[PDB]
Amino acid sequence: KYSGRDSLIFLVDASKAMFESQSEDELTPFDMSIQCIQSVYISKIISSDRDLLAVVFYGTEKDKNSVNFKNIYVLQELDNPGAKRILELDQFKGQQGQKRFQDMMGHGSDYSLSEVLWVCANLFSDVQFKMSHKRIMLFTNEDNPHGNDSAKASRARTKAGDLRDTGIFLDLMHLKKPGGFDISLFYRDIISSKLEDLLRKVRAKETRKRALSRLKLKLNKDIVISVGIYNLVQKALKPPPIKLYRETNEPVKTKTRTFNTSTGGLLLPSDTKRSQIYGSRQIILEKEETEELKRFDDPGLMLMGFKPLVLLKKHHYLRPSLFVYPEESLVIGSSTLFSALLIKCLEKEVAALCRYTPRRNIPPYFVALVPQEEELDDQKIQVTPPGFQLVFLPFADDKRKMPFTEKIMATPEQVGKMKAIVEKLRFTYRSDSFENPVLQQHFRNLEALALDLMEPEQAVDLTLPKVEAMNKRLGSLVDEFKELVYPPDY
Amino acid sequence: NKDEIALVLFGTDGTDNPLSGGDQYQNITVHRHLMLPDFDLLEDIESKIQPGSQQADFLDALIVSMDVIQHETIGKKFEKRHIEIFTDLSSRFSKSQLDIIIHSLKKCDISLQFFLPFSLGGPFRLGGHGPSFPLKGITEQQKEGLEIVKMVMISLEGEDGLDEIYSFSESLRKLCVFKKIERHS
DNA sequence: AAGCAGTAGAGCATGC
DNA sequence: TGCTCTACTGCTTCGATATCG
DNA sequence: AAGCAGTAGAGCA
DNA sequence: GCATGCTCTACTGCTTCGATATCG
Repeated sequence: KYSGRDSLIFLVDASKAMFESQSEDELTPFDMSIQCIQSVYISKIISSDRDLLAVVFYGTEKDKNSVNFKNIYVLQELDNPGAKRILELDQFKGQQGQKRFQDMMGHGSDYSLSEVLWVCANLFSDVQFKMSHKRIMLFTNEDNPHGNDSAKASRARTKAGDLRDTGIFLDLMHLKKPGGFDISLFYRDIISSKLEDLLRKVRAKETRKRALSRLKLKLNKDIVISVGIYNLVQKALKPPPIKLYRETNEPVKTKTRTFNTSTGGLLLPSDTKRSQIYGSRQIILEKEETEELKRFDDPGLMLMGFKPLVLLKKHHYLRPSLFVYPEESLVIGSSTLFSALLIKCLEKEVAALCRYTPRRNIPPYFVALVPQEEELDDQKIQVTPPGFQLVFLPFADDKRKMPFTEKIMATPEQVGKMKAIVEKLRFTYRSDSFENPVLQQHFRNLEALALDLMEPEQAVDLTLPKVEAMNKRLGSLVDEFKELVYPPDY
Repeated sequence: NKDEIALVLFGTDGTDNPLSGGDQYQNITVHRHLMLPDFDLLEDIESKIQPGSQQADFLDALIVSMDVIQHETIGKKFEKRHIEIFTDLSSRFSKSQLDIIIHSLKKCDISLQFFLPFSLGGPFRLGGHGPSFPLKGITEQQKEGLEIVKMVMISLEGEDGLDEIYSFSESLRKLCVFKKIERHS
């Protein structure tokens, strides 16, 4: 779906020993888990800020829920991530936060079993929205909670399958008894370790899927086919500056007017025209005339013949290229013609040419359609989906003119030395991770303002090079290549 | 943009010109002189009802144009001197003052360009990336005019002189008139 | 563009 | 004749705004 | 809305 | 027989939300 949100309940185990330091002096699992939950909220409040998030502890001394079980206690409820809720959550840090947790609800009681999952089910049920993904993150260390009873074991393994019957998926993020994975136990019934993904990697992202235009392609004049013109890159930028009142801090709701024809009173758009001035004469038109004088067509894709994929250089472009797809919603049977045309253009490496008009009144623009074929593997590497790419083209007053007149060749010695330089500096480019520094600094600035952890974290400029490493990786041939042919020589 | 346009019309029904001696420079009358183009230039373009043809000579209006350029150019520094010729090359010529006038354009740095009729060599309407000859359109006057403009242009530039001729049919869907004008970047 | 709520032009049914 | 300051000024570019599917 | 080189009219050799 | 009473898709339009064009 499109308006379908997704939820997450964080289930925290505090029974007997995770509240303890587990006879260690390095890292306590309770504050580790609270760090991870706070990190997830911090990432998702700027990444995907409409989803549903909640926190539940089980095994505590107190008890409060909707049906009054024993030793089950919740802290927040299913809603958007909120600054008030993370400033309530972050009180449980350190041993001082542990003792504050002890006086708030107290650790240590007879922890029950699957009725905690029943309470998670009652949190998932009563919400009047639409839900796409239902997962339960379980923060625990004990890998055998049935040391004394088989009845609670059977009810756990039955209620978990019952929650699996209506599509709920839990996945425990496993803790560590010595520091690494060593409790090799048999949860091969309940579930369907690595927590750096819950820590780090989702500081900047957004979530969507939309279509941006639904158009028709006309082959001759009378044989047309429906396509949707999706976007793939869109140059994301920072959210707008909402206006606010200084004292009371509420929205302002400004309003605009136009008046004052040396009479006071008021004016109206029917009492005014548009104009231009050329030396002496001014030309006076209307708003509808300005709107009408840019018209050439109706919105669509007119075919204009096929072309081999050699003449269009990839040096020629003007816009982020879109991606067209066929659909059997407007006209039934367009997948057949698109698959056949795709197969023929794919085997004979020929690109199509079209005239393109986006909406109800825009002057036309020449676009070129180039096909592309899909890829996947066992890891499902869907990096290429099949379909046609719409390379834009310039017309005549986009290609500018350079001075163009300088020509001196070079001696065949430096090319091998530069080949050695670039081969010493040779590595894979990337798949990702070249994040925006100014947007990232603004993200962290907005992070450390509604929490009053004052200290504004300096943004890591990942785009910067490291010349102190690259000098030694290159080697002492800088001055050699300098004094080879281009000395400074005063 | 701050420019200046001057138009010469040769072959009209009146000989008023800054220099005209006898039958030499006959029926040469400039329309509007070296002026920043206002709407009066377009009014004079729309006041062009008559062909009115008593044609005498055409390879001398370039000499008149360069001489009025020399006469008016006093402090008004122009970085270039672009002169266009619009004809169909069907009247007769005068092959006496060609070599000396080409030497004077070589010593005064003039960039000249030529516009041609429909016939370079079904419904040939205006321009459709199509052919040029209707069936066959060339006679001996077009033969001699085309070969003298080809030789004059290759002696003026080189290979691009053969490229410095342009037809009316395809110059509407290109901007080949908009060459060698704009200061670059 | 996607979703969703609403009302109207019409269709069957009954009357002094 | 030779050097220097500066007084804007086109040529850019983020950033705020009006429209459309 | 705001900074960066171009180009001449005085201030100074 | 013209006048009033239930009823069924379904056309227009309100709301949000993301992109694009325009001006300062």
